[PDB]
Amino acid sequence: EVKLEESGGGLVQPGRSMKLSCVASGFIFSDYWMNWVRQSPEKGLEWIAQIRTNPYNYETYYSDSVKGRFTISRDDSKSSVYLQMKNLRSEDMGIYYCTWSHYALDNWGQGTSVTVSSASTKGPSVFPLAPTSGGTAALGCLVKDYFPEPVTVSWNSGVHTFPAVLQSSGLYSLSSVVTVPSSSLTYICNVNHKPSNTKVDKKVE
Amino acid sequence: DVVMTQTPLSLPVSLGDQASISCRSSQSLVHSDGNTYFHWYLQKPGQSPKLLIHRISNRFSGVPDRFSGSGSGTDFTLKISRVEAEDLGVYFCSQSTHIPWTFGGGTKLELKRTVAAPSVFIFPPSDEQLKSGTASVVCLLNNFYPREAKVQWKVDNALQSGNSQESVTEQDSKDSTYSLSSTLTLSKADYEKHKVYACEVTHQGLSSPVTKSFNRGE
Ligand SMILES: OC[C@H]1O[C@H](O[C@@H]2[C@@H](O)[C@H](O)O[C@H](CO)[C@@H]2O)[C@H](O)[C@@H](O)[C@H]1O
Ligand SMILES: [K+]
Repeated sequence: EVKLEESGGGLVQPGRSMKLSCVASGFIFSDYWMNWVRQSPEKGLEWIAQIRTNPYNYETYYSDSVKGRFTISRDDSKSSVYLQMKNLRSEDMGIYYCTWSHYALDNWGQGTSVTVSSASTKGPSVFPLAPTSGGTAALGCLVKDYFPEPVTVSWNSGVHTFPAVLQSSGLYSLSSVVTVPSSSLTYICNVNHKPSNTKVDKKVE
Repeated sequence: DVVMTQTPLSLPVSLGDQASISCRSSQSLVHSDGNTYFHWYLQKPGQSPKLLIHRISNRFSGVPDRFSGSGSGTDFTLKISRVEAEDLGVYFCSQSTHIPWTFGGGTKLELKRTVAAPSVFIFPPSDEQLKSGTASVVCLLNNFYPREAKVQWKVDNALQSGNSQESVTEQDSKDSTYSLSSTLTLSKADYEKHKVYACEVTHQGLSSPVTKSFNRGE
């Protein structure tokens, strides 16, 4: 089985550096070209770097978006490929995947998340969403002005937790809602934000 | 660089029907080796992309014969026969004839299901939030299909523009519906300028629009 495992992702400030690593098994590493591809909502999939093999003198190829700031390298003694990223910008945010090439980009790792922001870690402000439509009653919690992702919301059956939106401020916001048949209506939302060491239980009347 | 144009962004299909995705390149993809390095990827929800078809028409290991690729030069098509739930995801076209290697914007293959009207709710800002100097007003649309819905905010007898943000869930794995939040964010000052807050929803499943409102301070 082909196995690709990326690591090294995380949170960094604009202008700073970060090195990603990939470790591969299941093909003769030294015989195949390796690539990094990233994914963001705004740009979709973007191939960013390739490194070839001994017969190509380990030549490197880059998208214009990263040439000269990013460096791809490989260690054939460790079946490892690296991406050294310099002068990171908010536009570099996304999921970074390691790939090998035989037919195309034949297998991809799970990916490593890179987040680029000058925002300080901040725990959410949690506000109740308090009151029927097609028999249903809805209540929820607004989880406002936190950084970074993620939050987890739990309730003490019709739960929707919306994708976070990044605000002008650089802080995220989302709502988590409970839909119950009105006749089946003390609701408490438990909001966990690991990065800020914050846990809020909020009563919704 | 070579721009890959795929259509549509979102493609509804009924289970067991045929789906067809189109991709165009801005440059011929015939390589000097005489091969056409045009490929398709599938990305299922929460997963990495997987190679589906390479060199126009060759199914990758484990890809069933329901998937059929065709085309030449700059114009390509993927045909998926007898669509199954395992086929739903985002399909990407790609070229690797020319460096830089490039991708289309993706086509979400979505389950086409019967129309479902949203259940709609409005939530005033909490007394706690207003003590912080901001007012978040939330409109909630639950369990609708298709994804298109018009959410219009109304303050008193009139309309709002450019101060709201929508967030939409992924198509639900069990009921194949969407849910949506629309959040109107105002300073406390701007919130206290008006008495009546309303969100009006227009959707295929509603014979007429549904309005949910509150009076500030009720
Ligand atoms: O040359 C374009 C071609 O590159 C990749 O295939 C190469 C193959 O040409 C070379 O001989 O061997 C290397 C080994 O890693 C790759 O298999 C792409 O996979 C192919 O789609 C095409 O873009
Ligand atoms: K209608």
